[PDB]
Amino acid sequence: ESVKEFLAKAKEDFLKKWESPAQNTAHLDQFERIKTLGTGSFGRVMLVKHKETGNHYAMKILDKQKVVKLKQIEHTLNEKRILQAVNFPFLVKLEFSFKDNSNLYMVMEYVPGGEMFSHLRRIGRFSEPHARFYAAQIVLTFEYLHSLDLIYRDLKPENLLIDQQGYIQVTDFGFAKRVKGRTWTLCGTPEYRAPEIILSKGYNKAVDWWALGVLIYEMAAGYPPFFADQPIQIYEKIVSGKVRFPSHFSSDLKDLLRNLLQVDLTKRFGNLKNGVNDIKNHKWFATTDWIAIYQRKVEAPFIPKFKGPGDTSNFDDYEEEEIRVSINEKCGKEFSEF
Amino acid sequence: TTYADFIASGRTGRRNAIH
Ligand SMILES: Nc1ncnc2c1ncn2[C@@H]1O[C@H](COP(=O)(O)OP(=O)(O)OP(=O)(O)O)[C@@H](O)[C@H]1O
Ligand SMILES: [Mg+2]
Ligand SMILES: [Mg+2]
Repeated sequence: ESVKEFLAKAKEDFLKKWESPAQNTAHLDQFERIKTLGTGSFGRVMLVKHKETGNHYAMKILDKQKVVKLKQIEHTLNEKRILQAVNFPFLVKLEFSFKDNSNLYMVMEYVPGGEMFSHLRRIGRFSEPHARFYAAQIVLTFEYLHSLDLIYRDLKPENLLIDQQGYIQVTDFGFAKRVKGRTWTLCGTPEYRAPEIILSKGYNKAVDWWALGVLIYEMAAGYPPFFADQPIQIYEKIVSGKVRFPSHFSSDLKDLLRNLLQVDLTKRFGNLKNGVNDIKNHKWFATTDWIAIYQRKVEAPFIPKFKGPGDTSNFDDYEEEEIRVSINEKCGKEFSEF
Repeated sequence: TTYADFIASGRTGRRNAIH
């Protein structure tokens, strides 16, 4: 299979799933709720055990009222819809979704090696070969997504999970949208937010390649290229365009980053005629066997400790919160088609 | 140093989409 054939075949499967979504229904009382795995601006994700099978999953729980207040209605509908329709080795899989009077639930595959974030912060930084390994998966993953005219828009270590073989699983499709032309929503974790987004311009898939630049930088540096006290000041720095690199960055890494962290869309790698191939062929990815990575035949730079099926020792502890369900339906209209 | 600057920024912990 050539990539053209693989992706055109991928587009055909996706469109079918898109047009006739499967019946992935379940009910809350079917799962035993173990422990909170992580939290974000919108949702709480819990380790759960299916009372029947004994299988573990990660259940994302969203409060309808909160989703409405934070204005994530269209985003949350996108999230579930895109998740159940995509299929790629490094996208977390959606197993069930459903809702009750109060909440929306997305029950995913449980990725048990914790966030990339927590490993990155603890180790301090990733060697360039280590960063390169994760970076290659994101590249292949954006290739897949962008061929489907999907943009991801929230790339960060907090949204990337390490599996049992030490590979990346992209989770949180909260900002994922099908965009064939342009889109306008001011969204995306601040440090990773593309300039064109901040400038309130219409933007496209190219914002993800900016975000890839920020990721790769943070992975090798141990800190992101643009940071400050308040999100305002950060945006100033992102728009300024001036990036400074640490002295230990190889010369290739510096060059790739210069071409990803390009404020001018006409120059940004992944947005040129050659497209994604400008990244795949850049000096820094010379030793990358792009196919072998897709087939997961390459040895991961490390593999997290495992101590059982429902072991959560790779995740931080979070304060456990009661899961409340109203006796009457709430936001019946806003989430009618969930 | 940049690394020191990072620590004193207060944004070294988990980042949410909205702050
Ligand atoms: N499939 C999964 N397996 C294990 N843990 C997960 C999974 N999905 C998410 N998590 C954990 O739960 C956290 C919150 O999930 P998620 O990012 O989907 O919520 P969110 O509110 O959309 O966050 P954000 O503020 O980035 O939008 C993640 O950062 C991760 O720690
Ligand atoms: Mg998140
Ligand atoms: Mg999110």
